Amino acid sequence: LAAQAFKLLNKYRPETKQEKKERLLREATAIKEVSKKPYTVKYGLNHVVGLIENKKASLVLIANDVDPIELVVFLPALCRKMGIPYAIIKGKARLGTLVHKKTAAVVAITEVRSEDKNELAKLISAVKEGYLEKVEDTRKRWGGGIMG
Amino acid sequence: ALEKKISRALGRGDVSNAARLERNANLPEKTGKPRYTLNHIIRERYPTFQDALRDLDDCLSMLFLFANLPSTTAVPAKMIARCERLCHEFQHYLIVTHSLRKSFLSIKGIYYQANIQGEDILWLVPYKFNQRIVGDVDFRIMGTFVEFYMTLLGFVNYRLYTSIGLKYPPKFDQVKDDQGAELAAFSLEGLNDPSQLFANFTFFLSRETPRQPLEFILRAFGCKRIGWDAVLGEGAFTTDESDPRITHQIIDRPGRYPGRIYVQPQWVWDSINDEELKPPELYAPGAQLPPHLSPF
Amino acid sequence: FYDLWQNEEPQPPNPMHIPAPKLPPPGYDLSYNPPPEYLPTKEEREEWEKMDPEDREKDYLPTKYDSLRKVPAWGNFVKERFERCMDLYLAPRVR
Amino acid sequence: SQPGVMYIARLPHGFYEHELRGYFSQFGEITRLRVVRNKKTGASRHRAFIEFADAEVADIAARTMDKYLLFGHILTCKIVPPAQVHPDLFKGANRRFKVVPWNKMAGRQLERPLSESQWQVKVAKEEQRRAARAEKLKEMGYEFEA
Amino acid sequence: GALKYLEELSKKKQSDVVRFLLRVRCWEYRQLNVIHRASRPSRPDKARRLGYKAKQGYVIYRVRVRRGGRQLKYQRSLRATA
Amino acid sequence: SKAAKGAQAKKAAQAALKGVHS
Amino acid sequence: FKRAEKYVKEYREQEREKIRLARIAKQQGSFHIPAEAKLVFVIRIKGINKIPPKPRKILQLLRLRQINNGVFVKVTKATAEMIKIVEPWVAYGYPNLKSVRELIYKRGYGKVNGQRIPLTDNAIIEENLGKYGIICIEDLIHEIFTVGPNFKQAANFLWPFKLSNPNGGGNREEHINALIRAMN
RNA sequence: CUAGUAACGGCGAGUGAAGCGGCAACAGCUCAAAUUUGAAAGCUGGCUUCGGCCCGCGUUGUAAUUUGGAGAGGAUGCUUU
RNA sequence: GAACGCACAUUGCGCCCGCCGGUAUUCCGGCGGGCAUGCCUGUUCGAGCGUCAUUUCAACCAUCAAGCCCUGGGCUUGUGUUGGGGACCCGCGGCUGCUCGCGGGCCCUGAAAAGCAGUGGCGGGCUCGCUGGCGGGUGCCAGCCGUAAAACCC
Repeated sequence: LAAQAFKLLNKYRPETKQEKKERLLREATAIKEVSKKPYTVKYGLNHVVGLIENKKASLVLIANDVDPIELVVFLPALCRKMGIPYAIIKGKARLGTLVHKKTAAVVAITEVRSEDKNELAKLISAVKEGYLEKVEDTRKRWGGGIMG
Repeated sequence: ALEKKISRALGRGDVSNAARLERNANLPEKTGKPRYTLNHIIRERYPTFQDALRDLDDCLSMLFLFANLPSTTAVPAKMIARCERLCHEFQHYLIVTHSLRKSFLSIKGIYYQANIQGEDILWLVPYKFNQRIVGDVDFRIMGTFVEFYMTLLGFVNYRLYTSIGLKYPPKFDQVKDDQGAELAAFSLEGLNDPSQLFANFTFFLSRETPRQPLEFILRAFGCKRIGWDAVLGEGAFTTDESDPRITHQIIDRPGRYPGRIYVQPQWVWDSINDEELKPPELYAPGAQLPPHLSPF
Repeated sequence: FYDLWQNEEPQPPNPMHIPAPKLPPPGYDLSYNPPPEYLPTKEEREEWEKMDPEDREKDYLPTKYDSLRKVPAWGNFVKERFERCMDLYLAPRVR
Repeated sequence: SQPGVMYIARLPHGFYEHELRGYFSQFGEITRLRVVRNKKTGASRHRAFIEFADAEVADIAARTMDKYLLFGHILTCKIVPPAQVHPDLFKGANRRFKVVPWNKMAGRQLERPLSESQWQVKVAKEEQRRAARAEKLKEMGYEFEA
Repeated sequence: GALKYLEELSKKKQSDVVRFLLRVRCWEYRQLNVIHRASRPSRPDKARRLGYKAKQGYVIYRVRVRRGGRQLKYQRSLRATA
Repeated sequence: SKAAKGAQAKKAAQAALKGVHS
Repeated sequence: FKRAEKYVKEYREQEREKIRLARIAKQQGSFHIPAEAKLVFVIRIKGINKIPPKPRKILQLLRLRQINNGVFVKVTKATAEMIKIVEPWVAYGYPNLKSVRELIYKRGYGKVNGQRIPLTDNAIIEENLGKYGIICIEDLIHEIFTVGPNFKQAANFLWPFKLSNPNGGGNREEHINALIRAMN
């Protein structure tokens, strides 16, 4: 499921600095001598929290190794409250590679291009059938212990 | 550090950044140029030109063998093509200036001795044949020898061509070289006893003979017109044997035109060695050949 | 391309740098059509084919050929050529 | 030691018979397997039943392959309880479901020559079905002959 | 965004999540040096409202101070000693 | 017998879930 | 350990190859190429892991099993049908004179008594063949290029060529020269 | 100046302010708590032919907008560089 | 001297990069430039039973060819479909018939799903008989065909 989600999110990666300057130079020389809204993976903790609260996010992927874990403990409950499907992924460095940064505490996808909307929908259903109900009973229970 | 960066870009999934980093690396398989800049080391090691010729002996020997050697991971194909082009440009220099003096062939191959600025250079070429590299051999130090001697022979070629006034690098077109022009691919334009041997005669070499060495010898001493078969190469005279213009035809076989004279490459070699025109009757085909000598 | 000898001045060779000696000139024994005095006997050729390589004072024997097409190419060329390369960089030079 | 029957649904096109047997044979030994297929056209109904010899390995396979996103299909791997197993459920197990051209048979039966009296049955069937159709279209009114 | 939630969490310091996290961190800090460089703030909402910026030139430094009196009380605060 | 089948099933489940590489 | 997506991918490739083989077998094997016999180099590339029986039989008849193997093949109707069968695994086209010359001079080996020797001497190739008219290596060079009756024995004599793996260097008529240029 | 006043005190020694009023001088601001999200738009270094090129910091938040006698967003029509 | 290569009460004793003079690539002497600590930014090197990723789930039919006819307009061949359900209208094959097949027209459903599987052969495979050869059974065929027999295989 992480492989499927990262296939979709690799389809919707943002642009690096080189591609952005290259594109801007292209528009500059085109003006010297028409577009739709860009669709990218949304990142940044405060930005993603604002997207979840306004019910704009469609799928939320939360890293599991945020060292100040307070920055993300309320995030599964927040996604549950506002109704956005979420999943916990292994590695903030993995989410970082996707957004061209060293790390990323959380990423979110809000809307996509037409040609893979169905795929996104299936992925959403996948996590809400493959991760959310396997977590549903153990999300409430205390963990750990040395009983035995 | 740049290898670390390109490995980082490959592991990060950035194909475009990987392309940018490998463009910046100048890795010597897509270019053929030596990987590092070796101007200052060869400047400090060789202060003048005759030491460059003295080491160019071994440098040019290495490069001729390497041009007749195949390609592996440690020795790619593009700088082998550069070896071929640079050796052929050097041969064009020799056939323009007639700097070649002595030529002795053998079961090694052929050694050639040429004088440049009063300095003798001896260099050996093997035959056009499959060479086995069996045994324990290291090819990385081979590649180091390669890029070192591309640096030396390129700078020696540029210095010598500026000394003689010929422009460098002389142009060659890819169409006729891809048809097999070999020594006829490179065009040289003058501004940006050897000559009396084969001054005005007509030469043709047949389908059996090694085309490269006898063409090198014939053009080295100013023979005006040398032709060969259509399958041996491209960019020559008429390949028909019925043409009466050709006087001497080099054959070695186990037509018979009366005006045409049938000779063997041993006759060419002894005429080059002795400078006295050893006779074609004594070196006629179909008979046991009298011995020659190594003039060194 | 820019000229390497743009500002050329003579430089005295310091005595510590010992240049590598040049290769010997080709002798009379290494022609493939040698005089009949130079031809070894067939027993000598068999004895040469018998004992081990690199145990020889001389690495070549002359062989008579009638044409250039009859002359083959010896492949250990590369290796012996390879051999002399580490000579000039791993056999030290004594003045 | 009782066998464990496993219901696998939402099959992708490709995960049919030998791929199922191999992939769940990595999970443990399979006694039997059957993919339900259509009568008229040989084609899977995206549904299969696999019988393993060991019930625990069947539970393990069904648990860890249940909501598997395979080729845009989220699988349905559920263990059929031992009390609800139908008796002749693996009737066509370990057999090929051959694709048979029924319509080509019908056409070449239409080509096939009947000899002398089956054409009399032909025209008899033609005439009283024409009579019934004539009653039906005389209910509304449309005359015919011949 | 998230800093509002972290401020509300920091206002419940005996709740289960915050008590658990405070104890685990206290154990680690006790076994470190008295004054040690912190890579990032453990309380980013608190550091951010006090003027910390994720910019070159800003440094966090964690410090432990022995608590208690100096019945002469030290009129200097433990936070000032830190 | 049964223990070997259970161990093989658990190994296959771990290979299916957590993967094979490392 | 092998996962289910590999099984379904394998099955999809095998099915697509099966319909494609049925399509070429049903349709009359006439290429859009003049009836004159030509000469094409064929180099087979990695593609589908599992080979159907008719493609593996044709590849064995064209002796292409090992890594990066190349063989010259005539162009008539039967050979056109054979190479149209095994299109997804092979890449073919018209070679050049320098291509075949350099390719046999760098990598030219011979097969006799079921064993593979390097071309070392012209006496070796003359002992190997003897009497069909070939007398040297340039002879089989222009026998490969210029058409003649001695194709089959010469092609059976030569081992096919184990070209070195490239680092990044359908049907086309001239880009194959750059391919073997980078393949060597 | 208030004022040795209020207040506190072996109510002893005594201790001891401040508001208002008159004057001198006057000046106001920056952040955190917001999603730029139709585009980290921000910054330290190194290389320089000094014009623009690389590495890095940073999304666990660097610019712009805003600071509660406020403000934002739309609309609107004037007025400012 | 905060005093900063070490000591300091000695004009003493070390490390790294260079030079000069006196028998001098080896010996001696002198000289020039550097070598303290805490901390910040960057660079580079290195550790960690801290930690993640590493067995294509992609594209690939013809983006037009070939042949006709009156050389200007078309024609023909290029066989390529997820599975179910419905309170309907038919047609044609079968059956003594109910009914069942094949093909249509009208709807509904997430790439949805909980037995109902039955039509005859040819080859190959497995199995067991007779003295490599001869015969039959098969819920085997990721092999063909449609009952008449092939193709394929070697």
